[PDB]
Amino acid sequence: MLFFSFFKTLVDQEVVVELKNDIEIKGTLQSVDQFLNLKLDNISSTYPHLGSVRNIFIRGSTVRYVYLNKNMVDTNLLQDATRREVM
Amino acid sequence: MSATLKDYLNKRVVIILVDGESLIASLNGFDKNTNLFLTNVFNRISKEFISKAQLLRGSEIALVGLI
Amino acid sequence: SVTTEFLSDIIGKTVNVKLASGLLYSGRLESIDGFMNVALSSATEHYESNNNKLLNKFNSDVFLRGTQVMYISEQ
Amino acid sequence: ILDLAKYKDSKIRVKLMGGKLVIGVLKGYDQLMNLVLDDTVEYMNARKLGLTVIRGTILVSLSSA
Amino acid sequence: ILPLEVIDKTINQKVLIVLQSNREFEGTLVGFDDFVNVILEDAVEWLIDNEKVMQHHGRMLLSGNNIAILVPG
Amino acid sequence: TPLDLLKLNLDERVYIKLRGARTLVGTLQAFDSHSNIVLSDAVETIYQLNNEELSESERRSEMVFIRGDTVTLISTP
Amino acid sequence: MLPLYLLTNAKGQQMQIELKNGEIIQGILTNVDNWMNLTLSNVTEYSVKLNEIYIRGTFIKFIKLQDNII
Repeated sequence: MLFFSFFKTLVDQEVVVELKNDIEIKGTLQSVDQFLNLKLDNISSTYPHLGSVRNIFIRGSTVRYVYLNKNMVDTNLLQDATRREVM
Repeated sequence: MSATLKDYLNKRVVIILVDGESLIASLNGFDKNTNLFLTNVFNRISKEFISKAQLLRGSEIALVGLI
Repeated sequence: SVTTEFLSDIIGKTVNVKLASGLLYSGRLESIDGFMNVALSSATEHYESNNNKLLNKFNSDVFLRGTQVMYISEQ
Repeated sequence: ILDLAKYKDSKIRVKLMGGKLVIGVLKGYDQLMNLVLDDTVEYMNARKLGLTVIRGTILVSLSSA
Repeated sequence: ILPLEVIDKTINQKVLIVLQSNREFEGTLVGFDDFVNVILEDAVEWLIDNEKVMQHHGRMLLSGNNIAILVPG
Repeated sequence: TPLDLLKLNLDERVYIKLRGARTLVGTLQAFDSHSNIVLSDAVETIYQLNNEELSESERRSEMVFIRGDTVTLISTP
Repeated sequence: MLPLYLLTNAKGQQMQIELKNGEIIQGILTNVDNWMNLTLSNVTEYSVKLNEIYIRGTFIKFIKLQDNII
């Protein structure tokens, strides 16, 4: 659940989502769930041909990368939290 | 907090599949694994009609946009 | 179980870990868990077979992902 | 939902995930859908494996032959 | 008869193990579990359709994830 | 145990192998049990073949979340 | 409604299933479990007639339902 917490930390933030299908999508992280599905608002090309769409829902198991900014993350907390998790 | 496809319910949507294909339909039901119940399904690369009512499995779905 | 006891008898042994891709890893096995994750030291990679052209050599321990591991053989 | 009991000692057709057709006579089974087949012939042309166990995990489809 | 009883039966015998791919393993069954992670002894690895990839010596933990068919002998 | 030995080199540069001729190198900010990864100052290397010739390509990001399913081998460069 | 609830309430209907290998299974739904594993009767299989066939839900791509399914 570590990364669910992490992703909850970037709500309202701009993110770049790279699909396993080579589709890239920039937009504002509105929502995450347990499977790491993402709901984005205000999406834009950084990309497929779509019509007029504002909100999307991505399936977690189909993402390769989410691009972030270093400003968006206290790496210290990330590491210490990662040290806590049990494997 | 959690993410629900609820805000898309009974509305027209775009689906992108994992094979990269595109669909247009109306979302009339979904589950946790994001299997979908869709109505008036149309392919976009051919604008060809596909189904009046079809059940689409979650594992095929990359993406759902509202339109 | 017999499979779990394999996993305490071969630790420190020289193993060939093959992945789904067919990529073969040979090393001394530092550690191993249940999900078939693996740690190896002095690991050499090859494709498919030990006697093929060496593709890489790792001066550090190598972590191998369980869900990728096809078998863990010993020599 | 499928009672394999009615397929016992019958020739069945079993499609495996990976593109692997297997034909044989059902001789046993469990609830995970692991099969025991006899006079087994696998197609991927064809060869005759004798008495085989099929994992239910990679079972994709079952019918009669 | 139960599938898992047939596999218990064939313990310490020759076994062919077929993956979902064009690759198999002949060897002597030494063990298995509920997930059918198999332990083989001196296994001969093949690519079919044939190539003898390897001749292993010792014990091999063959992951159950991709096992498709078990053939005693 | 191997996941704990990975805890060893946090904040240290690591070398990741993904599936599909991809490679990443970065400092390791956070990981878990499916080997979902966060990297800082990453650089991704894809190797492609165009017109039957090998061509590499680079890609750089400051902060990157990596889905675990594709990850093959994590080590140190 | 829910795709599973909708599916169970469609036993007896004729439908068309696409599998992941692209194969097509056409027939009348006799049963569903919670994993969307299916038994059909009156089965025709495209790329062959069968009496009954069992489909694993994880191997299903999509299911074309009857137009009169409301």
